[PDB]
Amino acid sequence: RKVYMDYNATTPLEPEVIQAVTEAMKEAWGNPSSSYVAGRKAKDIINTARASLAKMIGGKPQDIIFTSGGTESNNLVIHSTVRCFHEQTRPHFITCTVEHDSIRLPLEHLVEDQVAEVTFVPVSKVNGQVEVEDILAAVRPTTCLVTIMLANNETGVIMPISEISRRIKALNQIRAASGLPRVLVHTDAAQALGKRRVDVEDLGVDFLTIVGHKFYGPRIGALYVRGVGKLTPLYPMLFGGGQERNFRPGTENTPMIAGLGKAADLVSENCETYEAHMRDIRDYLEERLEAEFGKRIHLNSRFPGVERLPNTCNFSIQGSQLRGYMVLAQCQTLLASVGASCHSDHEDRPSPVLLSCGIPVDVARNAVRLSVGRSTTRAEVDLIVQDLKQAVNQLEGPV
Amino acid sequence: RKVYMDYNATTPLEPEVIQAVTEAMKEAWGNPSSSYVAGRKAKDIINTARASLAKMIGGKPQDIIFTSGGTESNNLVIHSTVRCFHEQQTLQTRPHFITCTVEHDSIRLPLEHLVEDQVAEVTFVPVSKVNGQVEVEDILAAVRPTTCLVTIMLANNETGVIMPISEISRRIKALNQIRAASGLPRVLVHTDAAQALGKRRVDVEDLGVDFLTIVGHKFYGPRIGALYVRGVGKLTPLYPMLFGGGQERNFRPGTENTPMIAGLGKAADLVSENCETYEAHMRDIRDYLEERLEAEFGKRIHLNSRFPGVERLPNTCNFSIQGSQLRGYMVLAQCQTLLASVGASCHSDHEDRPSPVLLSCGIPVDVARNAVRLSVGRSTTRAEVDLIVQDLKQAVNQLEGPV
Ligand SMILES: *Cc1c(COP(=O)(O)O)cnc(C)c1O
Ligand SMILES: *Cc1c(COP(=O)(O)O)cnc(C)c1O
Repeated sequence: RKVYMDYNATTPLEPEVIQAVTEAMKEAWGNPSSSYVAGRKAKDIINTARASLAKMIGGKPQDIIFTSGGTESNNLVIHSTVRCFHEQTRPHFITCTVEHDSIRLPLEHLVEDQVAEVTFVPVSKVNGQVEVEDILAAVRPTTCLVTIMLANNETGVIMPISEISRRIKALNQIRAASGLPRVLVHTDAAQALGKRRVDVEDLGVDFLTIVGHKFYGPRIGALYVRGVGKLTPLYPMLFGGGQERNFRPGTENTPMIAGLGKAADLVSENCETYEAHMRDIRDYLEERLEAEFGKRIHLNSRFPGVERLPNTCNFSIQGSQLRGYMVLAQCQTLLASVGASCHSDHEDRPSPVLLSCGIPVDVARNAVRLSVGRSTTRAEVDLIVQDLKQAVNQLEGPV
Repeated sequence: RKVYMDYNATTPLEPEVIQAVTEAMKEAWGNPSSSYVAGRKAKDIINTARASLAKMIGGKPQDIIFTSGGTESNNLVIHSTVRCFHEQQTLQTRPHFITCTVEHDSIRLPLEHLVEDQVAEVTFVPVSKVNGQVEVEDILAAVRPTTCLVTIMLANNETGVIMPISEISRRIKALNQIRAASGLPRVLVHTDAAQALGKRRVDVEDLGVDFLTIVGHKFYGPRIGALYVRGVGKLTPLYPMLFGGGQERNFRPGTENTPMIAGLGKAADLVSENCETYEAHMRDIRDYLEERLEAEFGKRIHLNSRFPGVERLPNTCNFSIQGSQLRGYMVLAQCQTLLASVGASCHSDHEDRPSPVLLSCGIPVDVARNAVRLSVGRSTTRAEVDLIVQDLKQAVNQLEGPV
């Protein structure tokens, strides 16, 4: 046995989800657009999953659009916002400096191409959180969208989405006084789902990104769009056959949708359970890491007075020989990462997100991200703490 | 009890494909970008599938980019072309595209959108009203100084007619030498091969194309797809529509759907190993079907997939039985065994407007209004053909009988 502690990179599929995908491949294989029963059958599994996703986040079914994953969902909100601005001088966006590559790069690309302007608001180097005032201060007459991740994938810090939406709703009243349209709010909730409750009315957002493989579901995803086509405009990236009410054309992937729906049902039924278990194992892990390493360890996810994911513990051990990727190379049991899985090609570099959060360069170079899951046990925490002790001995030696 | 004859709309998964998706879900669930053995094993399934797709089309693994399906592949080539024309100019005004009038919605609509938004110009070349085929000389005659992409489907989904892709590529290759001499941009060629894969040999060296769309669910694979780009990064550029984590060499970012890719690769392996058997089986069944339809309906039937001098898919038989009461959707509604369609699946929401594709092909409206598309598959038998010819006779009688 290896001990997996990289659930923020991806999650295995729950057996009920594997079953739903398999059943659908075999039994609901018809084109969902087809007029005969074989078609109507797959369409029913898709409608049921649409309702499952909406229930998971406290929304309505018609507010859910299925996509190929979180990258597409995030690019779609951004693309749609540009088109909306042109159907209403460049559109302006507000986001923060620790967003996932699928929010940061499409925005950097719009800037390079001179299509839009973007303020990448820095996060507080004190609490690793973006500050609401900095967002509000960045609004311009051409600002069209605020996009801020619900939870950070490397630190686990929760951003104040609710407060941002509330304050942006107020500003929107005054903006209308000057005939200016509304600033909308999107949150990338990839890392919050199945780890803490997510409710769109509580968050106040107009768009929200859902990523299946972060909550034991298949590698597809969706986009919540508040009262889509009525309350909130959505302009497509793709053109074709009319599926997803023309917001996302292409023959629907029924099996993946069935599994995302089943995965969503498990989050609706058990989210608090998953949360409590993750918290229990993560706090135990931090207790053990401090007990074994003392003043040599730094807990990079424990920013003062801010909420954080229940399962995440990003940490560093003091020492020149303890660069994160070298510590993990020496471990024999633990499976973890030094940052985003998609950043695995530059692991010898300190995480720019940790740098953005005010973590010193020498501390960031040594960072390892442990993210626990629904099955993780205290016996497993003990095994990887022991593994980390031997790895640190091999590299830094005794101190 | 039912007999499926709508394989051009979608195909069931072969058992081996299902097994491949299922094992991959259980055993290769790791993030392919991860630096530990869990992530390297999924990357390996992904690598093997990429070679499977390349072998199926006569190409090389590095020239295959996984996508979410045919719609994305098609939209991606069009988007990349716009970006490419612009990068070339900057590095040095609207790009021009040539297509035909019977393409799938995922090629026609993105192009129409480009014209509405004044981003590109596009010539929608009409197919021949004699042979339902777009003609090489008409495509060549539509070439402009700013033409940069010709995109023509290899096979039409409604009629089954094969377009002259190889000759189009050969003629464009000769034309490109003349454009280079004067400094004009080269014209690239893409073919949407959705309906040809698994039904006839598809070889990119024979076809001469620069891009080719692959759609899994048309060849008994999962609902994802791929895009072939010739010599990507060396002979042909590919500018992404999506931005993110670096997957698919940044041409198509996002964590890879390993199970779907596994299924797609296994589906491609079956095509590579058995395409000739599938093709010949389909042709025998479809030709028996046309014989039987003519034997039963005589001069009342019109075979709409029998154009002169052109090749067609081996499994497709679009037909109309004459009569005011035999509109396609009405015939199928009375059928008790046959499962087929009146046109493409995505046009199901307007089963009563006579097919624009058939009208473009010269089929008169009285015949087009009554068209039904039968498309047979790997498992279809001659006995099943007889069951549905009987089903059709019964349906026709109900429709024309007492009130
Ligand atoms: C099926 C098909 C496609 C792809 O459509 P999807 O709904 O994305 O699977 C593209 N072109 C043709 C001609 C097709 O038949
Ligand atoms: C996983 C994740 C995504 C989605 O990435 P994909 O590779 O498309 O699954 C988006 N945002 C965040 C914060 C994530 O952690």
